[PDB]
Amino acid sequence: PSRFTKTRKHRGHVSAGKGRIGKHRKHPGGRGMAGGQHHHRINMDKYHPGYFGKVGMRYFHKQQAHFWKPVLNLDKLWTLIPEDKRDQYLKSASKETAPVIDTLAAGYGKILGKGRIPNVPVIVKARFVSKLAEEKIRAAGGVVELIA
Amino acid sequence: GIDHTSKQHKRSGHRTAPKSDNVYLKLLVKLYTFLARRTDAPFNKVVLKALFLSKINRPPVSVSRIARALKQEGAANKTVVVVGTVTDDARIFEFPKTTVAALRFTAGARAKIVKAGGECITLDQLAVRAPKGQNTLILRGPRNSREAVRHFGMGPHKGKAPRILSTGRKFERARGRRRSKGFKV
Amino acid sequence: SKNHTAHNQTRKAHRNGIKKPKTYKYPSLKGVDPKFRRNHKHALHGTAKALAAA
Amino acid sequence: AISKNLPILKNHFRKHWQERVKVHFDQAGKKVSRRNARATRAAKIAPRP
Amino acid sequence: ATDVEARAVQDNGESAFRTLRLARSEKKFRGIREKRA
Amino acid sequence: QVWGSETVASSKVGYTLPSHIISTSDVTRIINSSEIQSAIRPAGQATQKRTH
Amino acid sequence: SRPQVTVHSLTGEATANALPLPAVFSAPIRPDIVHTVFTSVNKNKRQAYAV
RNA sequence: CACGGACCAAGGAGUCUAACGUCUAUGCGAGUGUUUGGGUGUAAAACCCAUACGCGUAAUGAAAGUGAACGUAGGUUGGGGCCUCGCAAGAGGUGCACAAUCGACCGAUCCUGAUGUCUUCGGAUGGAUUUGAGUAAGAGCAUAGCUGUUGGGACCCGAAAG
Repeated sequence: PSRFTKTRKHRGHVSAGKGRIGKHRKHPGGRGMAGGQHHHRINMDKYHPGYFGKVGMRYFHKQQAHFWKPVLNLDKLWTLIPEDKRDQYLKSASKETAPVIDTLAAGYGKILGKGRIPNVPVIVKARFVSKLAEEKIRAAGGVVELIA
Repeated sequence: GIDHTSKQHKRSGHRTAPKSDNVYLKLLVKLYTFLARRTDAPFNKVVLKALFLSKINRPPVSVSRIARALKQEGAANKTVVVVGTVTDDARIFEFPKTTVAALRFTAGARAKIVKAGGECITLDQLAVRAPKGQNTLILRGPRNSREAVRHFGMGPHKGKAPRILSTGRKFERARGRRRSKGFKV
Repeated sequence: SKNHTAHNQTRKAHRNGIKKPKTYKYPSLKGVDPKFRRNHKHALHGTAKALAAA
Repeated sequence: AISKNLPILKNHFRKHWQERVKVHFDQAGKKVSRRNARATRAAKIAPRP
Repeated sequence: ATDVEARAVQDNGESAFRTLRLARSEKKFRGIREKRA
Repeated sequence: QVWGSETVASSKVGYTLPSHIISTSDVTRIINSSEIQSAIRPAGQATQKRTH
Repeated sequence: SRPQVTVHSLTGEATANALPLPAVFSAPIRPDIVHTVFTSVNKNKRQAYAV
């Protein structure tokens, strides 16, 4: 839709939208992030502070496959059971048959401890575990069994 | 001429009709302009103005925000009214028996309510149940919990986020962010 | 006058008005001395504890 | 010019990028041209998978 | 198949955070035991 | 069996037909009901006379 | 439940067996996205042109 | 008594794209995006779809790493609406969004160092005028539009040069 643009409303008016005193010209101020600490300094000091420097050590040949650990909180833990089965364990709540929840097959590398779970005993298989996320499982009669 | 106190011919900055072209929403405004003009009850002026609200100002009211709102003292038997979307939540486990009135329920939220003994009605079967707004409880969703509100007001010492594309220790941590490199804003 | 006039600056200040700072009840406690501020934390705590059992 | 409260953008269009752009109008034609040369291959090898 | 649906609970006294925390420092002080030996 | 129903689900995976914002489309038939009409103040003067 | 439509012959006379109206015929007839989804699906059979 | 214009016809200048900011519409909704590809076709259309992947659901730290409920997810003060009482004024109850303020919780920083101890590992607990683009009953993803941005010949025409 070029008929909706404001070039169509600007036919007739000399200096089409860009003023008469200071005209529209090709790059006043430089090309790109030019003048980051010379004349556009107080833009970069107000709106993007943290530019213009070097912090931290370096990691030669970083592979993001080592740092794969997608988290899961406890409040989303019963979603890994299918819905037609997850309510059956909520009603029965039997400890001799605690439903096995495998976090790694669902695709998670850590179970974290945000939220409260119901007091139903489950056993949870996970690579990595935080201290609350086992404390809230073992308080529910649950078992954390590490994997891989 | 006159010595103009305040600005002439200024539109009041409120919309009087939705920006949308939804025909099935234009009939809800044809219902609630009748109600709010021919009923002295102030509930109908609230739902009238709330049907004009844009999607940003009309955030989703999750099904735990509802189930919390019936834990108020003496508010179990109210009917909840949401003039946006009502979404599901898999963090709550027991849900009460109430009738919720809403524009759009999702699939997960509509299944959760009718499983728990409740029911889901639209905003036109509410008007035959409450023309004056008997025992309603208008809930609203959180507005400042967007992505775009963490960036409003970004300046020095404000505490807001930067508008940034990619994060990491190389992107916007060095100067002005720690006293080692220059200063700390 | 190519060097620092202040003509028209009072016109421009009074178009959007010169605004008062919106005094709130419960003003902040970021400048008050920390000895009082630490004990005021424990004073409001035991007040709510005593009004819990009431 | 660094202008307003906007993201810092990396746009790598300083080389002669207009000589090397491969627009895929072939996307419809090559699907027919692979569904052809599969059924040509499948009939060439007779029964075999 | 991974571990099958809904087996039984054998809660032992040790915790899984204590194991991951001990196994980490056992990796971290591998060599200083041989310097101490 | 293509677009599904309330009894037959759709042959398109994960699809339910869209649901209504408003249950009916004759808004005047829900205006002219028992509960609305007995809960409104009375009408008057589609165009009102010019005083003064 | 659903209204029963009449099956017609090849010659014109209304054959006795009736069919329930399906569930898609009560879907919301919203002409504001049929307008929007048309004018970006009517563009999907274009050929490029340039100088 | 500044510059352009002798007259007429036709041509003639904010476009397109990559990546984004705000706002709006629509679809779905803690999910979302079919179209690299496979199936199909009345054939560059349409229609159907498995795995992954993108962004989101978790932050923080240079990093090793740890990783979010003392409390009917808290206390106070405002707060639409609803409710109760009264003919009504008004009074009380509950108070979503939001705005102030005081806390709590996670991480870093600084401090305290309990059971046990491989004899120095472990880091419980309790802190602090510190700190974070955080938690505190999710709000996003995708498509479309105006305006704005940056690179691109970039509104069209123009150097002396290299």
